[PDB]
Amino acid sequence: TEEQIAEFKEAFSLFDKDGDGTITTKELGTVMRSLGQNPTEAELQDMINEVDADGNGTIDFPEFLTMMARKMKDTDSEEEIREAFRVFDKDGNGYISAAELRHVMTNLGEKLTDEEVDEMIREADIDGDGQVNYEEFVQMMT
Amino acid sequence: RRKWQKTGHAVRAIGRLSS
Ligand SMILES: [Ca+2]
Ligand SMILES: [Ca+2]
Ligand SMILES: [Ca+2]
Ligand SMILES: [Ca+2]
Repeated sequence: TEEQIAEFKEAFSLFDKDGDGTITTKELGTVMRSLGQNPTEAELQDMINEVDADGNGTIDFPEFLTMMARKMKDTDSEEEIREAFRVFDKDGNGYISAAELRHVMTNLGEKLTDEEVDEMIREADIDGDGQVNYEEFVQMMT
Repeated sequence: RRKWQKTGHAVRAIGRLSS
């Protein structure tokens, strides 16, 4: 329903710098660059033109949504989790903090109040150590 | 939910096209 529509739009708007509805290689690279390591154009195009359903070379909203909302080909759903985890965990120890959280959300472009940060980590963290491990993450991101 | 999930639908989409 609409709740997923909103949640994929917020996700899209996380990418989409200039709000026409098409995420370009420019914008995509700007994202990557913001996170840390920075590919070139060609390499952001390989990413784009895989999904691309028209053949225009920017990823559009029903192309974003059909990639994320449906299932995959192989077993790669296991690897999305992993890589989501390795984007969050900057150290690579197995445990996400409040600060790593803040870092990625900085990088994507949320300007959080520290309430929202707390509200977020306390909803992730099951036990009560205040760090998100893999099993707490799987429970979150299905 | 919603601030994790936006990021999560986001970040997976990085992971999968990359890896
Ligand atoms: Ca755009
Ligand atoms: Ca397209
Ligand atoms: Ca860590
Ligand atoms: Ca924990």
